[PDB]
Amino acid sequence: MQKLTVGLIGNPNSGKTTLFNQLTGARQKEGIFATTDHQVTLVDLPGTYSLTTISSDEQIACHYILSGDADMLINVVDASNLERNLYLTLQLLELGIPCVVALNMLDIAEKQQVRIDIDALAARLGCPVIPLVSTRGRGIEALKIALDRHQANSDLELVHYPQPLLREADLLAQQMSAQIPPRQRRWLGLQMLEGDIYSRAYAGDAADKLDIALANLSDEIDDPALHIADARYQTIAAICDAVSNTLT
Amino acid sequence: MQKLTVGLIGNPNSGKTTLFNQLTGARQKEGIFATTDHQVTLVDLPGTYSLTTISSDEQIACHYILSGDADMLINVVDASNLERNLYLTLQLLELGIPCVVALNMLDIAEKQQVRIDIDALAARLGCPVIPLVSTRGRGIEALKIALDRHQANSDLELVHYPQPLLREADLLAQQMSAQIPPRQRRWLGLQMLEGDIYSRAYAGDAADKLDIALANLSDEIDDPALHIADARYQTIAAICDAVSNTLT
Amino acid sequence: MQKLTVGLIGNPNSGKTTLFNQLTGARQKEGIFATTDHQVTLVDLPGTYSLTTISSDEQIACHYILSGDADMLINVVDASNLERNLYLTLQLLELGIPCVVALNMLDIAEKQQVRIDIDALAARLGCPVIPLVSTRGRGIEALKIALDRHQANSDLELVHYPQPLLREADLLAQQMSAQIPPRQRRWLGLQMLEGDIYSRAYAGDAADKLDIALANLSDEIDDPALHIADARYQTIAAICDAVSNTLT
Ligand SMILES: Nc1nc2c(ncn2[C@@H]2O[C@H](COP(=O)(O)OP(=O)(O)NP(=O)(O)O)[C@@H](O)[C@H]2O)c(=O)[nH]1
Ligand SMILES: Nc1nc2c(ncn2[C@@H]2O[C@H](COP(=O)(O)OP(=O)(O)NP(=O)(O)O)[C@@H](O)[C@H]2O)c(=O)[nH]1
Ligand SMILES: Nc1nc2c(ncn2[C@@H]2O[C@H](COP(=O)(O)OP(=O)(O)NP(=O)(O)O)[C@@H](O)[C@H]2O)c(=O)[nH]1
Ligand SMILES: [Mg+2]
Ligand SMILES: [Mg+2]
Ligand SMILES: [Mg+2]
Ligand SMILES: [Mg+2]
Repeated sequence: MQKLTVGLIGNPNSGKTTLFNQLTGARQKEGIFATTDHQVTLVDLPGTYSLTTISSDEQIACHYILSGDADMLINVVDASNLERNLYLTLQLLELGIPCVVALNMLDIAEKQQVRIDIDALAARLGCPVIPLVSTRGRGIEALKIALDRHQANSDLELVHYPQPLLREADLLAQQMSAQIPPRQRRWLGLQMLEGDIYSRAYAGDAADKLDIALANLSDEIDDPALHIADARYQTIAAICDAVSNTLT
Repeated sequence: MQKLTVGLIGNPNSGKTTLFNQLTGARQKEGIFATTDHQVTLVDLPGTYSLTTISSDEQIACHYILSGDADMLINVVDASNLERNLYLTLQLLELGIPCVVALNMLDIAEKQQVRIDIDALAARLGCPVIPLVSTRGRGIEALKIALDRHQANSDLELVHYPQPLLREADLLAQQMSAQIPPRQRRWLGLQMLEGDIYSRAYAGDAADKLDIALANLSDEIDDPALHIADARYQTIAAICDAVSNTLT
Repeated sequence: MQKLTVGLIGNPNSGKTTLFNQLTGARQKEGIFATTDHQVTLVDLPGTYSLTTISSDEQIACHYILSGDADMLINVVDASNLERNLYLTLQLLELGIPCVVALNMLDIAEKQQVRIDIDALAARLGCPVIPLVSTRGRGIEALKIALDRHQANSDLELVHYPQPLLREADLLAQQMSAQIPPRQRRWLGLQMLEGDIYSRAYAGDAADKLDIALANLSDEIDDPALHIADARYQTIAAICDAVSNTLT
């Protein structure tokens, strides 16, 4: 037996607490349950649509995610609203924290005639996708196996960012804290280029080494924030069109 | 042209003889037919739900499988009863004998609104899955190509067994016949730990080096037989939920 | 920014010009448009069902393909007639020119109850498959990302040809122009063995080093042309049965 700390992260109303209660066998606050190989400390985090805030029940999950307290995340995704839910999923995968997708509410998806190829999605994301109906306890055993087996997400180029955006993000990834892993550093630097207020606190040579970067791009990109978000949305649409019935 | 000996193995009533008659062009007992690269000697084996018997038209297929007479198996699986049929399939894949899944009765599956992602299943099993309707001769040519191309199953950890169970299975895999390949030895040792009566005959330091093993686990596992079977069933459920419409 | 020359190739009436107009933003003849990384010169080629003619709006596309003018192809495939469209696709993949499948008319496929697993098809073909509805501009952004990311098709044995056919094709691949890459040479040699009239012009030791080859096979294959075509059709049927609802 090894120890694992796992965070439940997902949009508001995606079924995180329901899944929490199922795993921990809660009576009708950290949880603890056993898998085959792990004693898992489980943290139910407040819902969030995104790890980016430009101005402001959480940016609590983000701060929790970046604290290094979690070894792995369970990203709870509502299957009936896939494309909307996948924005947060992509941010987590760009960050590189080991994760498993708990693709929840599949009974609701089925009622609305939504079809998702589970393993196709997993191969596009580079992490396991475990189908669940959390209210029914369906898929929990498979989720527990995936927590014992998953070690690291696949190293995919997920989002296809214009090279000028990555040049200037990577320069910032060179300034900052250096302790903090490269994947996280480039992520922090794109978050900075989007106008995220919380990410400078995690830098090193921190804040407005950003003003040089954001001016180094006027010959190239008009609104970097909009270009970064758009590249993300494009990626998610391409995934949903391939693995789901969303194209038509 | 090379020679191949192929066994047809599957549950009772899965379409083995029908497929046999199609491949051999039998008139309305070993068969022989040509693929592009092989002269195939085909053996129609008696149906079985499982290669485990704790007390007792076959354990004939099992004895045939373990004799080394077959180079490859065609595992004939009834698509309309996937989860039930996959128990035998998993045993064959744990054994490691080269195999191809002939996913038969897909017309019946379709009538009962069963949807199976063929290549997703193949990637989860680690061997080719060839969709058939054997009564219609549909898929036979693709099956023949797969017999020429398939060499070895992928080396996947299929079933996620508690480590104490594998410790004690592997010790037995150390005793026995040593001629007999490691994959087959660990398989024989888990079969022993489940109470299979036929597997001691295939050991070496044979039988009740099992009593030491089965007592070496009372600090850990209550009923090893039940724990092994459950791990298997869990694996199969996880596969069917991902690649089929069984979750909901 | 790098330069790319891309040919649009596909059967008559598969939506090539529609896709051309969408990419180039044509007003209601080469095009030019930007992707993230490339300035793409786009060539709308005349439709063709096949790159083989034994006797004779094109063999223009074939001559264009073999000229080396295109860096990459977009193979425009009508999803509502997959199996028929895939004959040309296979020829292109056997040739080895970098390509992306634009799986078009998916709205029509959906109306006729056709289901295609997009990523399963991509893995069977060894190149990206981008789902489109070209009249709606749906999927164009994902297509543009794929043109920036795709470098080389996967090196799969697609079609399972009787070894005598490949022996004699490869001997011819030894004669010819030697400048011309091995994959293209074997392709030219199978085209010769099928009776293609245009391929001798691209040989070296050219034409009727074919008469020796075609007589070197009477102990083995009756009609090599029919055997080659059949192997191709078999391959396509096997693909469609796995990734589409065509088996039953
Ligand atoms: N039909 C169905 N409903 C579900 C499933 N999972 C959760 N729910 C329902 O969805 C509701 C919201 O679930 P809950 O566990 O509180 O969500 P949460 O994501 O913890 N939301 P919050 O961010 O407000 O904490 C609950 O009524 C629960 O019963 C599911 O798989 N299917
Ligand atoms: N609709 C349909 N029926 C099939 C198909 N394959 C086999 N059958 C039918 O299923 C029945 C049982 O088939 P058979 O070939 O004897 O099965 P077997 O697996 O050899 N059974 P046994 O273990 O008793 O030897 C036969 O009537 C056959 O016609 C299939 O693809 N679709
Ligand atoms: N419903 C639907 N129709 C489409 C789509 N793509 C093209 N079409 C329609 O199909 C017709 C034929 O398209 P077009 O672009 O000329 O095809 P082409 O493959 O260039 N044919 P040609 O070989 O004759 O050049 C046009 O009326 C177009 O509107 C699609 O995704 N869905
Ligand atoms: Mg909650
Ligand atoms: Mg029979
Ligand atoms: Mg699939
Ligand atoms: Mg046209």
